[PDB]
Amino acid sequence: ALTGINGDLITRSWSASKQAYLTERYHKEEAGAVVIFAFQPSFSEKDFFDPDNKSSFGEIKLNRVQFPCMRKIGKGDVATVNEAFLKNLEAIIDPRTSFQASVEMAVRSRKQIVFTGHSSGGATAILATVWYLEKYFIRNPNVYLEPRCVTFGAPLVGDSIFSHALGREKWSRFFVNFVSRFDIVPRIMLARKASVEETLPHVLAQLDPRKSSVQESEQRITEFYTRVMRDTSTVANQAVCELTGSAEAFLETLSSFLELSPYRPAGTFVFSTEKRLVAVNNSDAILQMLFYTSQASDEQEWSLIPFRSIRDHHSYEELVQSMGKKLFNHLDGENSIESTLNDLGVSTRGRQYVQAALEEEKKRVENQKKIIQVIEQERFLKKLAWIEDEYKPKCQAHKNGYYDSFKVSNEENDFKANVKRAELAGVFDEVLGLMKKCQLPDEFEGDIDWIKLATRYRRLVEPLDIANYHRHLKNEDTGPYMKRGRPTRYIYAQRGYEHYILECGSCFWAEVEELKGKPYEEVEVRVKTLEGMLGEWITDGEVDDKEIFLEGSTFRKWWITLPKNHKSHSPLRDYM
Amino acid sequence: LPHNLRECFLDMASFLEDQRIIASTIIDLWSASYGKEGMNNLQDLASRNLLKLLPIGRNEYEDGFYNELLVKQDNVLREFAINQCLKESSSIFERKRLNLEIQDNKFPNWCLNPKQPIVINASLFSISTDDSFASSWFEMDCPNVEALVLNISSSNYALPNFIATMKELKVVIIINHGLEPAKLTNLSCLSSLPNLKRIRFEKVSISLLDIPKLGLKSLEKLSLWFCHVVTLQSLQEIEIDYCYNLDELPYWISQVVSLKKLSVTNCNKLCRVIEAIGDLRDLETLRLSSCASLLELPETIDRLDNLRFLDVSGGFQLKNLPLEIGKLKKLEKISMKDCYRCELPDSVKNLENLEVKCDEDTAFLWKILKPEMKNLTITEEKTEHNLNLLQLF
Amino acid sequence: SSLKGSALGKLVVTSGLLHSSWSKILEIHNGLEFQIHREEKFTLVVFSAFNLFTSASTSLTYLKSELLQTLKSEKPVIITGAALGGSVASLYTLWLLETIEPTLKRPLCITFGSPLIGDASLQQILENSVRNSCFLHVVSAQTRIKMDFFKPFGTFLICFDSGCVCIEDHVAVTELLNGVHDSGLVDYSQVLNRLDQSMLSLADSRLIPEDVIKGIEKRAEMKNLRFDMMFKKLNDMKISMAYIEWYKKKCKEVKIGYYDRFKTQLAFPSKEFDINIKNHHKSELNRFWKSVVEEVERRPQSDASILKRRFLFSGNNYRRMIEPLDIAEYYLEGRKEYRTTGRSHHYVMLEKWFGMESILIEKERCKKRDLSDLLTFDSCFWAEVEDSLIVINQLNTTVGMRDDVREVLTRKLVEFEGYVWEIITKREVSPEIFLEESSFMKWWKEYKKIKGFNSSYLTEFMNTRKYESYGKS
Ligand SMILES: Nc1ncnc2c1ncn2[C@@H]1O[C@H](COP(=O)(O)OP(=O)(O)OC[C@H]2O[C@@H](O[C@@H]3[C@H](O)[C@@H](COP(=O)(O)OP(=O)(O)OP(=O)(O)O)O[C@H]3n3cnc4c(N)ncnc43)[C@H](O)[C@@H]2O)[C@@H](O)[C@H]1O
Repeated sequence: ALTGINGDLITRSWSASKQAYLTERYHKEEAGAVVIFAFQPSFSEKDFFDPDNKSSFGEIKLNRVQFPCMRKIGKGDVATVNEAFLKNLEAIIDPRTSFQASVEMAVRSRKQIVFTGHSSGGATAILATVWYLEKYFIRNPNVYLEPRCVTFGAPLVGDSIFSHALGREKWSRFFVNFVSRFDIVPRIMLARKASVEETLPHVLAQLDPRKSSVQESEQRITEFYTRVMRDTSTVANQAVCELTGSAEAFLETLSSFLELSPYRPAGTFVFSTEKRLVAVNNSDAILQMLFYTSQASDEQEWSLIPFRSIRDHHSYEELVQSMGKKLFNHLDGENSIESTLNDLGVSTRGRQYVQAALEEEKKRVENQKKIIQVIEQERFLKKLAWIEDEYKPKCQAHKNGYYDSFKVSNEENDFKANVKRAELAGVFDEVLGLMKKCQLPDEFEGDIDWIKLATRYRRLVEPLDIANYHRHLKNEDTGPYMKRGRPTRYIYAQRGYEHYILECGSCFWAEVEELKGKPYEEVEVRVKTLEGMLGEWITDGEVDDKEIFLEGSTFRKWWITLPKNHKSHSPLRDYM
Repeated sequence: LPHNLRECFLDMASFLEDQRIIASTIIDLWSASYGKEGMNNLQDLASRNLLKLLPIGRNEYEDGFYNELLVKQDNVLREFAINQCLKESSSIFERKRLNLEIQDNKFPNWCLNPKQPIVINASLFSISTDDSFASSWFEMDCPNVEALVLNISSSNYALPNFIATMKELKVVIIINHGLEPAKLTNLSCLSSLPNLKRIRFEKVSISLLDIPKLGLKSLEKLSLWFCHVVTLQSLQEIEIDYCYNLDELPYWISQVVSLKKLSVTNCNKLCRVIEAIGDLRDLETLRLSSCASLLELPETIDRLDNLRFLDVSGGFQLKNLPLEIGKLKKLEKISMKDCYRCELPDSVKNLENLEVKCDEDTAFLWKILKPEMKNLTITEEKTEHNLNLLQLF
Repeated sequence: SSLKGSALGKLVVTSGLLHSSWSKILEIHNGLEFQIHREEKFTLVVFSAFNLFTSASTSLTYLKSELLQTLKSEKPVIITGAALGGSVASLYTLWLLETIEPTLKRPLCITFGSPLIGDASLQQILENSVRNSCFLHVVSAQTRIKMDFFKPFGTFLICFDSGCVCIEDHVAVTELLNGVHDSGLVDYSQVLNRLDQSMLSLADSRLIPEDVIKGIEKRAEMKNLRFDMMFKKLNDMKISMAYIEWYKKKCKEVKIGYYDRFKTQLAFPSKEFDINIKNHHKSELNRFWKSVVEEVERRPQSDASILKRRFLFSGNNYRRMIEPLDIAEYYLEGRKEYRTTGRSHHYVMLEKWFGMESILIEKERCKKRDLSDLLTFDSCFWAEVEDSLIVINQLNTTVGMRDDVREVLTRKLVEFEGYVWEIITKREVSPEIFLEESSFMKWWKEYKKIKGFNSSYLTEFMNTRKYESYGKS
């Protein structure tokens, strides 16, 4: 179907998971032209909550050298993930792991590969697949290596930033997570470490598939399930409130004294019914449904839910074999989801919540469409075209760059230039503010046309902004421009550009404004640095030589006033 | 070059050099000369690079708004026009366009020691007197003249009496070049002329309440510009703008049925308009713009029937509009610009084929009720910034 | 939908905050005896009309120390009480927050069915401010509270047959609780038990009508529209300030300060550009900034930051560039003492905010940059000058004056001269003041004519003509 997977592949994944169900960490199964890899699960409470850290849930920030693409280009903040899973991955990915040779021979074989796991190894499979995408896929477009990750009720292993990063790179479609209606394993990590610190050992022991002779304590199991569902309900209510946006002050005041796990579903999910299978791709909708699909039906149901939660985790064979006969429905395809919401067992509350989530998605899509329409209008591009091919050539012919002419505003054209700059800055900062509140699709920031437009607007306007900032002595009252004067839009544009191709020439003039007037020695090193970067800048078009090297440009004057030895041993001697 | 354009240019050359002129002034000047098609000739002359045009204010020019178009010329062009006019003229009365300038309170040498009755048959006569000159009247008469312009600068000025001798005059323009408003007197000389059509006053002190008492038999349009405040048979257009101290419009303007268009703009010290305004049955356009002290409009506006255009752009302190505007059926166009803080009553539902001119912020005021109303189209026009006011400054 | 309220209601009924508070209150109950029951982290303390607050102030003066200590400790602070203890606790917490800083964790005051007479003026003062975010009340759907002089302040949590719903719409809360007050007060423990049972229940019905949610959504949309409209109009305000910049440049080119030019134009209008600048741009920027300062003061844009730098830095320049016009208009009518008697509120607010913010800046100024484009820091400077002028007149036209007023005026003149010399030494005044036909030259001529033989630093500086080379280099 749309997921891109079929029956035989799912059966092979399940077989590999059952085979790796033993203590062997990595198990390889080469079938046809696909080498599937399975990981060993773990049923010890220590494997879930790492006892080395002090966090209330076990969160840890990722490093830059390993996951460069798992970050927010705008905020530039690294995401958080589980600690035990990361440690297991790093241990199974060491030189002696032997996984590197297998992965390299597979990538050389040009065959399909999938990472799967039943309870927790599958979670690690995620931590592996992302790695497989951060070292070969993103960097090696030569390959057609679209990986496939398949999990069966794996707990959340990523926060909101993790899902945002997975979505911004078009990788969310490479994940699949089958989960039954009654399976508390995925929601376990959503509970507090202390609320279930005691019942966690017996719960993990009873959940162990190999050791099934554990004395199931009904009281402890029921209390643990109640605590987990209560914390899940709290987090779901918080999420629905923050999505509604009402009562932000009271919400923050209440959260100041409350705690909630930052985990969030990553990738597409698929709930399994007795005869039908439902699919959901929205993270917020999946989180909202995780609590309502298992809501207490009645007294007898509220008492029997523990047995079902304990048995469905191992009863995955039932659905893995019955997938042949079942109903498939994409909740995003149809709109009146009441059909599936009733045939599964959810009430009007979850229905309304998922409806609200869908309307929010549609509203953000419409906002993106409106932004595209407003940016595609000729009335907007005309300002840039004029500022580019009408203002610069005249000033250049006037034997001086447009920067100085804008500084000493003595012509009528300067007024129009300032008006156009103000309008463009306002529009760009409005778009930035709309995108900062998480109101645009994740793919928006990944587009190439928008990146190129922002880069052009920056390269064209930023010098004018610097001139306007320095021409009125604003730095004296606010400080250097590179600290508390640079607009946020330019920073985001520069970060996006630097990330797409893989400080900035635009702020070149800014530097020229600081060294001017001060002694040469106290800034020598700094100057040297510039003399280097600027060079390569002339090769990358970041700064046109026809402007800086002009006659009346302040840069030429400053470079001439420098000492003799500097001009003697500097590569810029030819230009002057 | 067309002969008509050459004549229009030689007539426009009557004005002095280094003076910012308004399009309405020259239009009213050469109105009776070549009918009501002056804008076409002006645009044609501007296209040939002979004259320079500058939009000062609203960019809309086809709508007939002649209050936002400054006309500027070059010193060389004015000198060449003056030389050509002097060459064409061969005698005192033979000259069709003669301009005089009695500097230092000294009359012209020709008319200084005249024996016979000084009367010149010039279609356009221009007299420029400096503030130093007493502006005393002399013995003369215009036998054949259609328009007359006066460039005065003295604080006190009395129009001469020989103007009454004229009988072919149709419009007079009184331009004052002084830091303070001038004082005019002896206006009775203008009430006798039955061939006058348009009157224009700029930067002068005049008593509006005395205008109707003057007894203007047949006058069509009255234009005001920088007026200092202290029966009309053929009046049809009254235009007043940039007049301070006018706290309230007069009452005589409410007893004229022939009045068609009435628009006062850029009048700060004006908070309330006379409620006795519905009597203007033949009222088609009413433009109240650039007035801050004006917060509410006349509630008794439904009395008007032949209302086609209504513009209130410029007033941000406008609380609301007439609650029964829908009663008028002839209303077809309304431009509510730069008016954000204001609520529109639902009575607008009883209107069709309405083109509402506004901007993005005011566009929502109509978008909120787009489905309910039918045959209503919004039009958003983005302003255009320029420094023409500095040239006028 | 308004159900979102009930949504967070769930959370506020999931945690043992209200349950623990009610248990502690019952234990203390089962005299302003402020019993502090803070065990480990929370600050659970039960409160045991205006006369009651005035009396309790005795112990509140000492309890404020522990309150501030707990606040600085970052521990959760809760303050509630009975029908009267609840109102007393609300008053105490309101006063503390009025004296407390928003930076630290703000407190929360819950009223356990405690009627409180809320003056309409007080409610309007903090109508949409963050203050209400600290106050919450308990009101059962059965019992109502009908009051005329009092007004509802803060958010209210209305119960139901099963569950509860929180709201903060003043009009909606009044319409809901508009019912008369019922003497019979159900046991709060029974209400808590019913709420817990409802939470444990499967589903819950909705009782709020459609008009309440309609009005709530209307208010939210209108407030968001005002927010975004001001945000966008900031750019048009900058564009309009560009026109004032160009006008000031043109006036400076004429060898006459723009302040005196605007004053003369207001005295005798003779041009159109001046009228347009005085009635089109200034009147719009003034209203925009007034609305900004009036609405942001209630609910700041961000916590710990009264407003973003994009707004504060722009408002600083707006003030420093526009205040002279207001000073001229104020001194043209005859009134005096603009700094103290007739200074607006938004100007002072912006000045105070900028002074409090820029203190952390590490700016540095050189002794060579040109000051032709500098803006006077002391916006009220011109005002002072005007005042001095009056004194000058009182020393020339006035005859037969007493020696006391004479010496008072002399001291005023000497202090003004010292202040101007100090402000000039620090290079914090644009050279435009030294223009030929500016009021400053007239004041200097008057002071020279009235001086005689006395000489000081400013006198020599002006006589030596050094002012010509003040900002040129
Ligand atoms: N002496 C004068 N003499 C005569 N005229 C003057 C004078 N002075 C001003 N005028 C004129 O006043 C008019 C109003 O513009 P004007 O006076 O308002 O100045 P301009 O808008 O024309 O240009 C200002 C220049 O400084 C940069 O702009 C940043 C940035 O835009 C925002 C960051 O905030 P952002 O990052 O964007 O967003 P946030 O979300 O808020 O960030 P967060 O706080 O972290 O949350 O602050 C802005 N910013 C930083 N410093 C200042 C400052 N001192 N004053 C105003 N804005 C400032 C950018 O280089 C621009 O060239 C202008 O036309 C001026 O010509």
